[PDB]
Order: sequence, then structure tokens, then C-alpha cells
Amino acid sequence: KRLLEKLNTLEVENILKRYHINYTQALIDELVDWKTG
Amino acid sequence: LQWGSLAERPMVDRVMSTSTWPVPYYQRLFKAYPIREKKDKMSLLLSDIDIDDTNWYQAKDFLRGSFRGRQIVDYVENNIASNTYILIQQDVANMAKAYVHDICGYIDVANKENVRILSKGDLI
Amino acid sequence: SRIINHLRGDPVYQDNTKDVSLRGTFLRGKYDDLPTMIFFTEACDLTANWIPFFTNPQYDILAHRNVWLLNPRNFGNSDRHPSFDLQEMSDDVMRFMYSQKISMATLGGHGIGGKIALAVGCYHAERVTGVFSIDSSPMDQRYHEAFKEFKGYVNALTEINFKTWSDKDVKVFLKENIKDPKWRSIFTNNISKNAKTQSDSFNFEINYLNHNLNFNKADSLGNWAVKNGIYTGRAHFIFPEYSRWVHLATNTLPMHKVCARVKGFGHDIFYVQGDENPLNHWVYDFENYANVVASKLNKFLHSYDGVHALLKDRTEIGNFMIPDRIKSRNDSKHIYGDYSPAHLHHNWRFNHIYEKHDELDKKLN
Amino acid sequence: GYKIRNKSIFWTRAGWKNNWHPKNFNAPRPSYGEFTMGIRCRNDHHSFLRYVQTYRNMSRHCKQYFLGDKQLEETFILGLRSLFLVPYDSQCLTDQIKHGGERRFVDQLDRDFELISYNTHPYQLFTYTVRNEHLAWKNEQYEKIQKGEKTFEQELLDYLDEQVLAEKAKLRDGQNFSIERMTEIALHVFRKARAGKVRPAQDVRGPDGNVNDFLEQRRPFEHPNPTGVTH
Amino acid sequence: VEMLKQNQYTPMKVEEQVCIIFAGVKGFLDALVTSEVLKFEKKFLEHVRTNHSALLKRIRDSGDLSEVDTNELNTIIPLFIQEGGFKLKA
Amino acid sequence: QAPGNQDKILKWISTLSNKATTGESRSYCTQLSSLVSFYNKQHVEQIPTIDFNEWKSVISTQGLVDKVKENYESLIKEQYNTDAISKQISSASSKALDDIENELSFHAAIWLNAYADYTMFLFELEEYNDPNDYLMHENFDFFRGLETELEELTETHNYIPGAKDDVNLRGYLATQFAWGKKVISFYRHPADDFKCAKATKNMLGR
Amino acid sequence: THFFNRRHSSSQEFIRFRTYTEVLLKISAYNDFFYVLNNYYYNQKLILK
Amino acid sequence: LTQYVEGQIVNRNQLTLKKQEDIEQYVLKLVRGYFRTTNKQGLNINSVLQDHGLDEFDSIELAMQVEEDLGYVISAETIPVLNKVKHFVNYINHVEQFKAENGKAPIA
Amino acid sequence: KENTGSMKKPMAKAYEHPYNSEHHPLNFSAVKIAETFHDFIGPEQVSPHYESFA
Ligand SMILES: CCCCCCCCCCCCCCCCCC(=O)OC[C@H](COP(=O)([O-])OCC(O)COP(=O)([O-])OC[C@@H](COC(=O)CCCCCCCCCCCCCCCCC)OC(=O)CCCCCCCCCCCCCCCCC)OC(=O)CCCCCCCCCCCCCCCCC
Ligand SMILES: CCCCCCCCCCCCCCCCCC(=O)OC[C@H](COP(=O)([O-])OCC[N+](C)(C)C)OC(=O)CCCCCCCCCCCCCCCCC
Repeated sequence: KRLLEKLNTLEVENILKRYHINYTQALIDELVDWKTG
Repeated sequence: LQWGSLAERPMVDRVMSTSTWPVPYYQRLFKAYPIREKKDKMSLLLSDIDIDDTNWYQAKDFLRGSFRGRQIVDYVENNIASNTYILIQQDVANMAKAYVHDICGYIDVANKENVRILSKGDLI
Repeated sequence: SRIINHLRGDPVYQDNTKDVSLRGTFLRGKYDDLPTMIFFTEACDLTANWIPFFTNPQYDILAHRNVWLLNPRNFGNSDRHPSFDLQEMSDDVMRFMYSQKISMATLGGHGIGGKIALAVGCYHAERVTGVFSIDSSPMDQRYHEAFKEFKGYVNALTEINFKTWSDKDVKVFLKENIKDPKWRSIFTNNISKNAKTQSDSFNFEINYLNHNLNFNKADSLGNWAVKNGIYTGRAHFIFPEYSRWVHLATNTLPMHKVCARVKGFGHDIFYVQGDENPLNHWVYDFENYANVVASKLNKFLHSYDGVHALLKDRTEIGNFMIPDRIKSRNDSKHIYGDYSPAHLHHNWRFNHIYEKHDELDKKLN
Repeated sequence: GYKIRNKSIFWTRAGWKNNWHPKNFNAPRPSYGEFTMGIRCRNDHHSFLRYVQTYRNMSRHCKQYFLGDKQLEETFILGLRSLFLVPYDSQCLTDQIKHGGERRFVDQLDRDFELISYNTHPYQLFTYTVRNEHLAWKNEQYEKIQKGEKTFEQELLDYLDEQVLAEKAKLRDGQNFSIERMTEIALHVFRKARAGKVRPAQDVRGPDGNVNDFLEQRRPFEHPNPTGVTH
Repeated sequence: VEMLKQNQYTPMKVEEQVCIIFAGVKGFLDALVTSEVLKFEKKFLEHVRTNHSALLKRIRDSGDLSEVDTNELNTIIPLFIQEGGFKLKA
Repeated sequence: QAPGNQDKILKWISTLSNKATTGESRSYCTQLSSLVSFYNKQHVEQIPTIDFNEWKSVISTQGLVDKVKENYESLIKEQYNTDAISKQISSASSKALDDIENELSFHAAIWLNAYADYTMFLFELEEYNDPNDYLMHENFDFFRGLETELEELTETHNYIPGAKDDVNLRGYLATQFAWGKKVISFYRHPADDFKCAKATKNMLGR
Repeated sequence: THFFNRRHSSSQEFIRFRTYTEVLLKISAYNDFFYVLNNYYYNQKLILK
Repeated sequence: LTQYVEGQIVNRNQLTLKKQEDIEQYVLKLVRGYFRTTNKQGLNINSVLQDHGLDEFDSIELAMQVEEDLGYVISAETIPVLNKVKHFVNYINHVEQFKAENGKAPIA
Repeated sequence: KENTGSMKKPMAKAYEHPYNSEHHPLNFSAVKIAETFHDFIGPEQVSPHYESFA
């Protein structure tokens, strides 16, 4: 926790943010794989 | 009878007007209501009223207008052990009982067929 | 695919302000024939961000009208010209409406976009049915704190040189120079890489824009000049309760001062109940703000937009008769009396619906 | 849309949202037998039975003008119960009312019954008007059915059943014809039918499909503006 | 520990062990009481052999636990524990 | 047949079980799930082919290998009659199923009537706009029934505003800054008087 | 006061109970569209599924 | 003795039971006729009206119907104790016994 | 089977009060006084002009 707090201080990502839909990392991977595949 | 195009809306929604200069200065205060007639429109009081007795009473009235609905009404008001006609489903207990009592009844159908097929002749 | 259709083109720098073409996204409506809506996004802001608002089944705005999400000159994909005169920028829309065969349209805008929408109604009122302005007012905003930041950020963006600066040098520049999260995100997405990755640049003309804002004179976008005149048609204003752009205390008077038909608060001017938050300008992000704007928007399009001035609502079309001024008609043997004003089809010029219905009427008789 | 912002809106000197015992100076105080000589009070223990007989009267005296309409008698009962169940279901603590809520409501229902005995209660005259308008619409359907003609209500039901078939014959990717989809289809028809009443359907254009109706119109010579000037 | 225990003269098939040993490391056995884990093993294996027979064949022939088998197996192990009559209180 | 033929059947049981809250319902859901898995258990054992000629040649008792073949083939012809079962299960289902087939129908008709009420209100509400720009008697015509209620108050002389309203919000808005902030008591009539009076050994009824 | 309370006094954390007039109007003052909508929902879901 | 029925004037008929078996059948037919009653076939002599969707106000409507069919004048003090089918049967008997012994109807 | 349905004959009319009319309502309210009031002062006098009379 201490080291994490110290360190604290992609088109699919933007499109989903426009619809203010919470997106998980797993979903982003599948969509990217779906396009490339 | 004539119904027009399902896609098209009434011409009122499509018909528009535009402004120009000069403009009338008068700002309308109220809507004109020369004749007191508001027929064929339901009251807006019936907006956010919770479920009550009028729901099952009006349901029977409309159900009794159909042949299949008349059977539901007679069976519900006679062959259902409920302390009220305001039916509220919060559990699937009564629903699972009726399924296990039915889907299970059709067991042994295949084993029964095996009896006939296997009792026909002896392999030996 | 089908519902979403945005024509594709390349911006062209133009020396003549009349040879300017506008480009934007078009959202097709559910029904066959519907009037059109032209919506202007915030300056330097993406049109795509407004798609979920106009394409939400809960709101169902497309059920009422077809939407043209259009970019003004020097913004987005539209052509580029150093002048920002609202009279010139208004004629651009009129040519777009002509090239697209649009007789008259509903105009909308967000922030400075609201100004652009109202200017068209001020310069071309006979072809505008109504105006719906969101968090904007026909007012001089040069000295509003919200405008200064935007005016300040645009000036900082002129320091970056994409040729020499690397991708990381840019990201560091924005975070430090741009504090507002939304403006920062808007500007990042406005950066684009031309074909052959020659170099990255902003979609909007940073040079022409900064001069308009930095000069901070009548032609500035924050300013609203007396030259723009008066809007004669239907106008509805919706803004947050606590908004940095439109203050409820005095920034409502310009609406009465510029819009002749504006009745007042509670009829054509509303405020959305909300807290103090600098991000409330972007209503489409917060459901609470958007739900009220949509309901008020659907109400303006359904009952108030494109309705004659002296009529209360669309319900009065065909049942309320307007008084006539004496000696207003060419016919001399005319008994002057009350009449219901004529409301025409939204694209009666580029179609033959009147010629067609005239024939059908004869068949009856 | 708009919510009350004042947090102390429901505050009273007697508590939050207290509409049963507002605070007053002359508050109720007890009485002691050994020290009490005489007393003048109107409170009694007869409100329960008066609550029972009042129902029997308001019901029996209202049925005199229902003409044996069984569907109306049952409908009136549901409405009558909603009037007697107010003290049992209200947020107001009717058991904590100042000087007895039981006597208060009974005395209130008695004033309604007095008007009912004369057939002058606004609920009665409203029920007669509402019912007559309902039967006139039901009899119109009956007269059209005895002639084998189709009712405007059945034409909609048949027009909606076929539209569902057309919309679900193309909905093959999914197979969940939600109640939401069934609704918007019916509303779209309602809006076109609603506008058709004022502007009927002359030709294939359909209900309210003529642009010429929305051109400049004038009052007829035989019916000018009676209420004001025209020019 | 309760899972690895085994009676005398009761050998287990390789494929059957993979299923039981899988449920243990994943932590599903933490739900039911320890005294019920040993009997759960017997009931679970019998339930699998009858209903889920294609699953055992793939694990046997291919000798590998594919992702499809993991999802199916990972879904039935919590499900079965709720189906059978066990002491769910950990 | 084997793959994907049971995916849809798993969603139906999952939703059915998620709706179960009481332990008794959960138990019957488990019983139902077992029956489904029992009927849906797949059987794949690679039914082997018999080559009677091979056994007939290597070694066999005279008449045995042939007798087994002719008798084995006879039973292979016999097969289940899926047609007969398909018709009976479709015509009549059961008794208990009819009990809920008619219960859930009336149940849905109750809540479809409420769904229609809310829907038709929002449909009529489209003609209502700017409540502040309608005349007094035209607004009361939209909310048909308020005039009748307003007459009952007048004819019973309940002319104290908000007396018959459980939540007299209009009274609270008018008393936000009133001295002795109070609202009228519920169902208060301007004519009722419950004042009492007593005489004690002390004066003034004390 | 009567007009405002009967249109703005309801809340979601409480039950709004139907009055006499609201009972007669729902049962004996429904229009044609309301009669059609109910029968439309019943036939599609309760009869035709 | 006449009443309107669906707009038509019909002569009202009164019943005289004077027998236990005829009373139990009349009450059930009466309770099953009320549109508020649930589980009409599950209703028996030992059925609590509360278990069939009936409250204190529904017992009044039932008593009001007993006066129509039998001609009794039931007092308000007796109605609120009729909460079971058994209660209507015993009250009807007590009324028949009172008139057979005292020669007059009970106090209303 | 549903198509074979029919409709019963409803009642002809409910009770008609011999002393209540739309113009002479028996009971009193401010709604009817409002109708008589706006009939007296007349409807809103809408001006069609571009400038006020004064
Ligand atoms: C033998 C020969 C003799 C006869 C010869 C013939 C001559 C006959 C004379 C007839 C003249 C023509 C008549 C034309 C119409 C009436 C006059 C008029 O101005 O109407 C237009 C005027 C507004 O014009 P508009 O553009 O059409 O209205 C637009 C908006 O709707 C208005 O509202 P807005 O706010 O939206 O817009 C702006 C508004 C802003 O200004 C206002 O709105 C004014 C505010 C007034 C309302 C405030 C509340 C007070 C009223 C309460 C009601 C009390 C009376 C009722 C109670 C008792 C019951 C009887 O109007 C203005 O722009 C300024 C006001 C006009 C200029 C100032 C005029 C002041 C005098 C008018 C009132 C008369 C007072 C009594 C005098 C008589 C003494 C006995 O209407 C009125 O405001 C009220 C008219 C009532 C006038 C009654 C008297 C008639 C006699 C007229 C003679 C001239 C006045 C003599 C008085 C001299 C004192 C200094
Ligand atoms: C012009 C049109 C005609 C108008 C007619 C008169 C309009 C009357 C308007 C209503 C106000 C009436 C004042 C009543 C007092 C309300 C305040 C109160 O209750 O006191 C609480 C007060 C205030 O409590 P508070 O907490 O609500 O407010 C405190 C105020 N601050 C915040 C500033 C400290 O507290 C008390 O308990 C004092 C009790 C004594 C009150 C004195 C009442 C005397 C009047 C009663 C007799 C009148 C009957 C006349 C009958 C005539 C018959 C012929």
C-alpha cells in the first residue's frame, strides 16, 4: 500500500467512455482480439 | 379501413412554421378554452397509484370478454387458496412444485419402452 | 452503419468566406419523413460525444427528428477560414442546408454552439423552426472565468510544436498546462495523425482560433455583438442551476433582450437542479442533467418548436384563429377576419407533396 | 426534475410531519376522581358502532340509484372502502389525534351521509354522469355489432396483431419480443388514431395525412368568432 | 488434508482425482464442513460419472484440462455443493 | 446433437433458481435441476460393431454364431417411438401445471393492467404542457375528479385547506417561517369543538 | 391547496391509495385506447404467448 | 318488495329456512356470491372470512344481503362479530329461535 | 374460438338527476365560478400588431 501510493504520485477505451459504460480490462482484450482475429 | 403508412407520423408533427421580422409583441398568457369539452381523454390523476383492488377487478372485466379469460377467472376465484386477489410473486416455490410434479411424472417412459422391446425376444 | 452516417471529407483552407462547406455526423430517424435537427457541439469539442444522448432509447429523440451533428468552420472536419463572424458562419449552414436539400431545420447548440445556433435564426429566421440552447446565452462572456480558462488553454496549445515534440512530451504538456479533466480529454482526442504519419496536428485550427480569443474583441467567440440582431422564432434555454457560463442572477435578461418570443422563466427558460461542479457544463455525462434536458428537449420539439408565435402550443394548430391586420392583403373585396396561420411541411420546397395532395383532393371531388 | 431543498420543511413544534397533535398551549391534562366534582365532556365509546352503521347506510342509500347494476354496486363498494380505510392506512397516526380521531372521522362521515340521503353528494352525481357516458359508448358498440359491423376497438386489435407478426417475422437474431417493443408499436398507432379523430382519413394517405388542412383557414360565415373581434 | 485421505482397498481413477484435487486447491471445499468433505468426494464423483460423462472422456483421452472443461468444472463444483445436502456453514 | 443443445436449458434453470428466496423454493429448484440433468445426461460409449463372420470363421458352436446374429439384428430394428410420446405431452400437460398456468395468467393480467395504466398516463400527458399557462377550470378538466373532491369539501364545510390531505405539503410551504409552526390536524372540521370543563376542590379546575 | 397536494404530494417511500373518483374513472371512464391496450397485452402474452 | 335488476324491476323473494342443512348451504352460496371472496370452493363451515379476502367492511355487505333475502333487521352491534361461516349459521338459528319463543323479532 | 365471441347488451342508462345540469350545477365550486368569470371578461385579447397600442 505504501509503495503503491508513492508510485501513483486504445480506441476501444474512448468509444466506451463516451457511452459512460464501465468497462473491464477483460472486455477490452476480447474486442481488440475480435478486431484483429 | 384506411390506416396509412405505419412509419409516417401524423402530419401535425411534420408540419412546421417559421418566424420573420416584424414580430408580434404580444406574449400569450393562457391557452384559449372557449368550450368546456375534454372528452375521450383519461384523467391524469391515474398517474402513480400503487397496485390495489381495482387491478384484479378490471382484469376480470377484460378477461371475461374472452373465452380463454373466462376459464382463468373461474379457476382462479374458485381453485386457488389465496387470501387476496392481489397476487404478488416473491418466490418460485409454487412454480417449482408444479414443474417437479409434472416433469417427473413423465419418467419411466423410456424404461417402459425397453420392457416391451426387450421382452419381445430373448437374445441368447 | 445505417443509423449513424457521418460524411467523410478533408478540411480545405478557404480564402473566400462563401466557399466554406460544413461537415458533420448525421443520425437517421426511426420514421420515414421527419423534420431535421442541426446541433452544434461546444467549441473544439467532439461531435461523437453527443451521439449517446441522441441515440438513447430512454430519451428517444430520433423518434421526433433527424439529427445533423454539424461542425462549424475551423472545427472538426469542416472547412477552415480565419473569420468567425456569426453572419458568415450562419451563411455556411444555409449553403449546407441547400446542398443537402433542407428547407428548414431545428437548431441546437451547447455553450458557444448555442450562440452559433441562435445566430442562424437571427440571420435566417424564415428557415428556422426553433432554437434549443444548452448552457449558453446570447451574451458577452469574455470576462467569465469559464471562458478565460478555455481562452487560456487555447493559448497554451500554441506553444507545442508537433514536428519536434514527441508523443510523451505532449502528454506531459497537457496535464501540467491543462488542469480541467474534460477539456484535457477533449483536446487529446482532437489530435490526429495525417495519412503517411507525416506528423500529428489538431483537428481544429489552433492559429485562427487563438487570434479570435486572444484579441478579445467584438469578433471574439465569447462576445455577442448587437450586429447579430433579434431571433423572431421559438427559443428554449436550459442550463444548470450552478453554471459558470450562465448565471441565473443576470445572465437570463439577454434572452429576453435578444429573443422576442421568450416568455420567461418556467416557460422557455429552465435551470437543472444540481450541485456546484465545474463539470456540469457537460450535461450528457451525468444522467440527472441529461434526463431533464432530454425531457425538455422532447417537449420543445413535440409541442413548441415550429409553432406560430401567437399560438400557445402545437395543440392549437387548426383550432385557434389569429386576428388579421386591416389592409394587409392585396385582394380588395376581402372581409377581414381571424385566421389560423399556415404551417408548411418541413421540406416542402425540395419535394412535391403539395402537388401530389392537390391531385388526390381533385379525385375526391 | 425539482425537489424541495429545505430540510426543515416537514418540521413542526410537535415533531417531524406531525399532523395529528399540533402543539398548543391548552394541552390535555388528566383528571382525578377524588378531586373532581363535575365535568362536561362529549366523548363516548359509541364511535365504533357508529362507524359500522354509517357504512351500512351510505352503501344501502347509494344503491337506490344504481338500478341493479351489479358491476356498479361492486365498483361503488371499492370506492366506499377507500373512504373508510383512510384512518387505517394513512401516515397520520390517527390513534394519537388531539381529542380522539375515532369521533372525528365518524362525525365527518356523518356529514357525507346526510348529503347522500338527499342524493346531492358530488360523488353520486359524478357517478351517474360517468356511468351514463360509459353506457352510451358501450351501447354504440352493441348497435354496431348487431349489424355485423366492426367496432373501432376491434379494428385496432386486429391491426396490432398483424403488426406484431410483421415485426417478429424479421426478429430472428433475437427472440425476446419484450413488452416494451409491444408498447411503442401500439402507441405509434394510437398517436395516428388520436389525430385521426379530429382529421379523419379521406384517402390512402391515412388519418391526418393531408397538408392542405394546415394551410391558412378562416371561420365559416355561419359561425364567426363570437367572443372577440377578428380585426 | 481431509481430501487426500483415502480408505484401504479403494483405488481411484486418474481422471477422477483431477476433478477432486481441482475443487480443493480452488477453495470450493472451504464452504462445506471438513467432516463432509470425504463423503462429498464420493457423491461428487458419482454425480459426474452419470451426468457429466463427456467431460471425463476428454480429460482421459486428451489428458489435458482445457479451458472449456475448467469453466464447466468450475461452475458445477460450487453448484453441486449447493445441490447436495451438506453442512454449508464453514 | 451432443454440443450446444443444452445451453438454452441452463439459462432457464439459472433464472428460475435466482428468483428463489425461501429455502423451500431452493429445495424444489434442486429437485428440478436433478430431473433436468437426469433427462439431459449424454450417453457416448462408441457402440461397437459386431462382425459375426469373423467369429463364425475363427471358432464357434454350430448354429450359435448364426442364431445370435439373426436374433441380435431383430432387436436392433426395434426403436423408441418418439412420435407417440411427442403428442401426449403436447396435448395435456398435467394437473398441477394447469393450476399455475391459470394462476400466473391472472397474476400477469393484474400487472399488465397496471403497466397499461402507467403507459396510457404518459401517453395522455403529451398533450399537457406548461401547467402554469392553463386556465383554472381547464386544468381541473385534465385532472378530472378534483372538482368532485373540491365540491365534497365545500358541501361538508371542510373549508380548512389541507384538512383531508394526509401530507399537506402546501401547508408546510406556507409555514416554513411562521410563528408557532404548525399544520392543521388531519380531518379537522371548522365546526367540531371538543372543549371540556371540570370543577374540582381547587379553583379554575386545578 | 387541493390542486397542488393531489398532484405534488406523492412520494416513492409511501403508498398512494386510490380515491373514490379515481376508482370510478379507472373502471367506468376508460377510453377506447385503454380497452385496446389491455386486450392487446392479454392476447399476445396470455393467449398467443 | 320490488327491486331493480340490471334496469328491470323484479319482485323480491324472501326465504324461510327453519332447518340447519338449509342454512349452511345458504351462507356458503351467499359468501361465494360476493365478488371479494377468494377460494370459493375452499370455503367450508369452519372457514375464517379473513382467510378469503374479507375484512370488517365486507361482513357488513354480507349482513346487508341477509336482510334482503330473509327480511331481518340486523343491529350494528351484532355485525362486527360475524367473522366466520359458523357465526352466520348460529346467528340465523338464534333469530329463528327468538321469534319462535318470544313471538317477535330481536331488538334492532 | 376467440373470433366466435359476442357482446352482451348493456343497460340503457343510469340515473339522471332531475335537478343537476351542466349550466346550473347543483353543488358549488370555484371551477364553475371561473367559467362564468372568464366568459364575462372574455378571452385573452391577443394583439396581432408588432408594437403596443400605447
Ligand atoms: C365629449 C368628448 C369626450 C369624449 C372624447 C373621446 C375620448 C375618449 C377617451 C378614450 C381614449 C381611447 C381609449 C383607448 C383605451 C384606453 C386608454 C389606454 O391607454 O388603453 C391602453 C392601455 C395599454 O395599452 P396596450 O398597449 O393596448 O396594452 C399592452 C399591455 O397589455 C399593457 O400592459 P403591459 O405592462 O404588458 O405593457 C405596458 C403597459 C404598462 O403600463 C400599464 O400597464 C398601466 C398599469 C395600469 C394597471 C395597474 C393596476 C391599476 C389597475 C387596477 C384596476 C382599477 C380599476 C378597476 C377597479 C374599479 C372598478 C371600476 O402599458 C403601457 O405601455 C403604459 C400604460 C399606458 C400609458 C399610461 C395611461 C395611464 C392611464 C390609463 C389608465 C386610466 C386610469 C384612470 C384615469 C381615468 C380617471 C377617471 O390599457 C391599459 O393599460 C388600461 C386601460 C384602461 C383605461 C381606462 C380609461 C379609459 C379612458 C382613456 C382616456 C385617456 C386616459 C385619461 C386619464 C388621464 C390621466 C393622466
Ligand atoms: C386583514 C384581513 C383580516 C385578518 C384577520 C387576522 C389575521 C390573523 C392571521 C393569523 C395569525 C393569528 C395569530 C395567532 C397567534 C399565532 C402565533 C402563536 O400561536 O403563538 C405561538 C408563539 C410563538 O411560538 P413559535 O415557536 O411558533 O415562534 C417563535 C417566534 N420567534 C422565532 C420569533 C421566536 O409561542 C407561544 O406559545 C405564545 C402563546 C401566546 C400566543 C398569543 C395568542 C393570542 C391570540 C389568540 C386569541 C385570538 C382569538 C380571537 C377570536 C376573536 C373572536 C371574535
